[PDB]
Amino acid sequence: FQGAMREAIVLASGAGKRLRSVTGDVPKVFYRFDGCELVKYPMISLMKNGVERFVLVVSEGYRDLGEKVLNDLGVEGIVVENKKVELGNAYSFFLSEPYVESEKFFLSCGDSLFPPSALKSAFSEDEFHIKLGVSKRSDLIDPEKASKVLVNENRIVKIGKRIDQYNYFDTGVFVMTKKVYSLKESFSWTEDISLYHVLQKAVDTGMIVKVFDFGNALWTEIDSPADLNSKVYELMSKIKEGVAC
Ligand SMILES: O=[As](O)(O)C[C@@H](O)[C@H](O)[C@@H](O)C(O)O
Ligand code: NA
Ligand code: NA
Ligand code: NA
Ligand code: NA
Ligand code: NA
Ligand code: NA
Repeated sequence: FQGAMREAIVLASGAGKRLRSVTGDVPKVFYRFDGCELVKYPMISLMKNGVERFVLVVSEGYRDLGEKVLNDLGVEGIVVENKKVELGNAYSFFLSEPYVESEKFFLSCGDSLFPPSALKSAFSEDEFHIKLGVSKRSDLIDPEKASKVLVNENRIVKIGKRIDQYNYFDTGVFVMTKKVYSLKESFSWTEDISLYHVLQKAVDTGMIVKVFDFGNALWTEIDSPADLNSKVYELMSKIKEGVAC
C-alpha cells in the first residue's frame, strides 16, 4: 500500500530579492541556472516520482511564464496568480485549494532543489494530515535560510526559524491532505505567514504532523548568489538526467 501521488502544488510567487543581483527583473523561479528555470528542478524530481499534474502558483503578472514552464516540461497543469505576495507562502498555498483535484498531494517551494530519490520515503499510506520532507544533510543549505524542525520518531514536536532544540531541516517539500486547508481562517492575514508557521499551527490545533526523511540526498534552497556553487551545479545536472528541460 504505497500509492503514487499524481498531483503537486508548486509555489513560484516569491520576489527572490537576495538574488536580484543575478536575476535582475526576472523572478529567480523563472531565471535559468545551468540551463533550466529554477522552478523546473523540483518539477522534474516530482515528475520522476509519478506526478502528472501541477497547480503552479505565480505572482500577479507572470501567468505566461508559468504556462511556458508547463508547456516546456510537457506536463498538464493550471497556473494560478497570487495578488497578495506580501501575505507569504502560506497564502500561496491556501490559494491552491479550489484547483487541487486529489485528497493527498505534494507541495514544493519553487526554490527547493532535490533529486528524485529524496522523495523515496514519502509514499507510506500511514495516518497524517501533513508530512514534511526533512534532512540532517547540511553541506549545501544555508542554516539561516531553512527553518529548523524538532522531530521525535516521525512526528514534528516543534518547528520554526529560531527554535533552540532541533535535529532536522525543513526542506520546503511536503505531502499535504485537503484537511490542511481548514487552517486558512486560523491566521489574521495582517502579516506575512510562512509555511513552517502553518505546520506549527497544525501541531497546535491537534493535527497529525509527521515527516519523511530525505536520508543522504543532496538538497538545498536557492535564495542568495552564495547558494550557487559547483556542488549545486552537479545536483542540477543530476536532476536533468534524461530530460530536455
Ligand atoms: O518551506 As518552509 O521553511 O516550511 C516555510 C517558508 O515559507 C519560509 O518562508 C522560508 O523562510 C523557509 O525557508 O523557511
Ligand atoms: Na525560499
Ligand atoms: Na530523532
Ligand atoms: Na482530508
Ligand atoms: Na512565520
Ligand atoms: Na520565512
Ligand atoms: Na538529505
